[PDB]
This record gives sequence, C-alpha cells and structure tokens, in this order.
Amino acid sequence: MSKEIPTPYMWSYQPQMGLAAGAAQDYSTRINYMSAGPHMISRVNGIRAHRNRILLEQAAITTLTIRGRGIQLNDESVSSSLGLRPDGTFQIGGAGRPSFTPRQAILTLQTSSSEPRSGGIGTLQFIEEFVPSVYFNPFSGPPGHYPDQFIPNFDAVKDSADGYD
Amino acid sequence: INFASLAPRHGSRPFMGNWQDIGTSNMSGGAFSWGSLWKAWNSSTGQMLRDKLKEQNFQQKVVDGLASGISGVVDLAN
Amino acid sequence: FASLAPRHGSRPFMGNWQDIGTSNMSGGAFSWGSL
Amino acid sequence: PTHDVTTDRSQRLTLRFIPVDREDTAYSYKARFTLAVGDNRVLDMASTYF
Amino acid sequence: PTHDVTTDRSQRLTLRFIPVDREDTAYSYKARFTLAVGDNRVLDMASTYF
Repeated sequence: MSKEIPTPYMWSYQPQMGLAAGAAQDYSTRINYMSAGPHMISRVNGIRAHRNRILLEQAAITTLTIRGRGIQLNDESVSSSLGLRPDGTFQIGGAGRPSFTPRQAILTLQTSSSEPRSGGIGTLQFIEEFVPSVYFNPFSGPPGHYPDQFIPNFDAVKDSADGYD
Repeated sequence: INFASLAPRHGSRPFMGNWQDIGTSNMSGGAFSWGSLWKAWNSSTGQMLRDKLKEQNFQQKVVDGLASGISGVVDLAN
Repeated sequence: FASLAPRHGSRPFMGNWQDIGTSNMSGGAFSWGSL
Repeated sequence: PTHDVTTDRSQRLTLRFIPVDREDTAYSYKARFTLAVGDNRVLDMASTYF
Repeated sequence: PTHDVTTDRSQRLTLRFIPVDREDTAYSYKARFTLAVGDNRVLDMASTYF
C-alpha cells in the first residue's frame, strides 16, 4: 500500500524454459492487523520495514584415485598383464582386466560439452538470483517506463504478447 | 586422442562422415527419403508380367551411392 | 581455372574435386549417400 | 582399417540368454531374463529380440 | 604342524551351488552356475563335479 513500505513482489519460476515468469505481490503471507491499535500497528509496520531492508540489501550485494564420478577409480598405465597377442599360432581365450588408461580413458570421460550453452537458467541459480524485489513507488513514471517484467504475458522483444494467437 | 585411424580410409584420407547427422524425428515436420513410390479378369499377359517385374525393384535420385551414369544432367524426385 | 563450363551464374558451375570413381561387386560397396 | 576395430581374442557374436524365471496365468505369462554385458563390450538393444 | 594350516573361523568344507539357468531341450540340457570362491580360499577344480 504505502509507497514507502511496500509489500514485496515475489517472482514466479517457469521450470520448463528456465526463464522467470511474471511476478506479483505476496499474497499468501500478509498479516491481518485490522483489529489492532496504533501500538501494534506501528510495530508491524516497523517489522515490514525491517524485512524490506533485509531484501534490498541482500539482493543487491550477494549476487591415483581420482573421484571419477562419485566412486573413485584407480588409475594404472603399465598394468598390462596379458602380454601375449594372438599371432598365427596362439589362440587367446577369455580375458580382460578393465583398467582406466590415465590420459585417454579419464580425459575422454571427463571432457565437457563441445560448445557452451546460451539460454535459460536452472533452479538453483534462479533461487540465488531472483530474490523477491521491493518496488518502492509503484508505476510512478510516464507510460513505457514501467517494469514490464512483472506482467507474465509480456514478451521482451515483441511487446505485450497477445494471448490465444 | 584422435580417432581417425578407426575410420575406413578413402586413400591417404579418413572417411569422416558429416558431423551434422544425428537423428531427430517426430510426428509432423519430420520426413525421410525413400518414399512409397508404388484368373485374370483381363488376359493381356504381357504388360501384366512386365508390370509385376516392375513392382519388384526400384528407382529414385538420391540413390547416389556409387555412380549416377556417365554424361549428365541434374534432375528431380529429390 | 576453366572457361569451358556451363555458367549458371557469373560464377562457374563446377563439381567436387573428389569426383573420380569405383565399385567392385564385392559389396566392396554397399556404401552411403551423395548428400 | 586394421587395428583397434575388431577383437582378436575369442568372443561370441550372437549371445543366447535363457529365462531365469517364468510365471504363468490363465491369460498372461511372465518371463524374466538376467541380461549380462561383460566388460570390453557394447550392446545395441535394437538387436535384442525375444 | 600346529598353526598356519587350518582356519579357526567358521568356514564350510563342501559347498553346493544351485543352478541359476536351466533349459531342457529335446536333445540337450544346459545348466549354469555362479561359482563363487571367497577370499582366503583356494579351490582345486579337480574336486568339483556336476
């Protein structure tokens, strides 16, 4: 309500694309003090101010035996045991000792993707980045100066995405 | 870490296939080549047998495995 | 270069260098597409 | 190519797995196999067929 | 000899292994076993017998 101690706005996540959907004022955690006197009402307003101070600030400032993949594996290069190879004479029966070659096997097992991505955001980074945002003087500018990110039906490039096509 | 030695050699040069070939297909928008191109009440005998022969064999254009045939022109049925 | 080529544009119409060819019945073929 | 493409050691091509356990009913029956793929091998499931 | 010959820990003398796979064909019979030799043991296959 008050343009100085405003109820905060809480973002909504779209898991599927990784972008952040529209947000809204928090409407599930409001305190109903409509049956209180000036004392508790001032106390509650001070509490909400403290909460807003916590939010603003937070947001602004805070932004051998390799483990393999959780089960370590040993590593040997000269562990070659069966030195024979079947020439015209020999006939090698069942064999095989699985050993990770130091350079070939391990590096080929831990290479990253060929080219890094460029798109949406995962859940953890969304939680760390999109804290609830406190909007102080709501919509106080001329048309076009409003925060359009809040409306979920608004597309950044093509403005005001017409629902239903 | 080079796997060229595994490939067939087309003569001093590995036969490395195009990297742009990894499968993707769904219900609509995905189309693949090699389409379904194709007591006689009637005794003609002739064209009949011939037609049966035709029915069991094939022809198209991207069938370019190996060679198209001598002098040329580029054509359709892509 | 060559001026002896059909020109479909100012640029000439020339095929791939690698065009010379072989097949033995063998199955020494059974090989893939032009693509 | 010559090397690093085919295993010289004795190895099968068409493995045959037998049903470890089988259940029956008046309308349907169940068959359970213990598919094994030893090391230095790769199995393409497309070839598998009951 | 007194020591370093026979274990004092509870260890079996004879082990029998139940088949894991079976097949009764019209002209054969295939049986499969999971021969398990635990540590601190050595098995002389001459002892084994179907």
